[PDB]
Amino acid sequence: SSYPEDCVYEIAEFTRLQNTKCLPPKGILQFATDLWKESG
Amino acid sequence: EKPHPLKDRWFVSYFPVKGVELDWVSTAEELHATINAFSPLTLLPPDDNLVFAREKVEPFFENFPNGMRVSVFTRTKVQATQAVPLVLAAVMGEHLRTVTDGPSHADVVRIAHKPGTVYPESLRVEVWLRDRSKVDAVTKYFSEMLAPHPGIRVAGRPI
Repeated sequence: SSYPEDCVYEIAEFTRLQNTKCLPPKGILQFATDLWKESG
Repeated sequence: EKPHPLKDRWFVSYFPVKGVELDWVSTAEELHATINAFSPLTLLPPDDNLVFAREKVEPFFENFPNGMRVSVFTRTKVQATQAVPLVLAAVMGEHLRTVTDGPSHADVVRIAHKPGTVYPESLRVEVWLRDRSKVDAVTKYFSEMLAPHPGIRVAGRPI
């Protein structure tokens, strides 16, 4: 909602994005998938 | 709906108990998605470090000759859920700049599951500061930001 021009975000505005539906970058996505497959 | 850009791009690596280079993150949404992919952080393999490095600085103590290490220790899953977003907001979100009067020099963030006998879900989140002169302001900031939760512990040690 707030997009400060200096990219210095308010804590509440930054933390509210933890529920994002965006996918992580492909290198992270593949590694994390493989890591949880090797646990169970 | 538009992404929230990070002031700097951060390179993500994974160091099992050298590292595995994963990918860049340049928005708050990609950074949170990265944390969600490695969650619950409390179930990660013990001692492995998930690392975020500002502009891909090599995350080794040799590159921080007169730096400081600020550590946040949590004991439970509820405490990790509170502390981790707060550290990311202070560092990647750049909120620490409200006390550092310009760049914080908080250039590396490391997260590890460090199980204890009494508290198996214990996490250790480290923030590496390149510049030692700001460690007093940074520590006070983390202590105040985490004072509502007396279970969370904050400590500073040199590099």
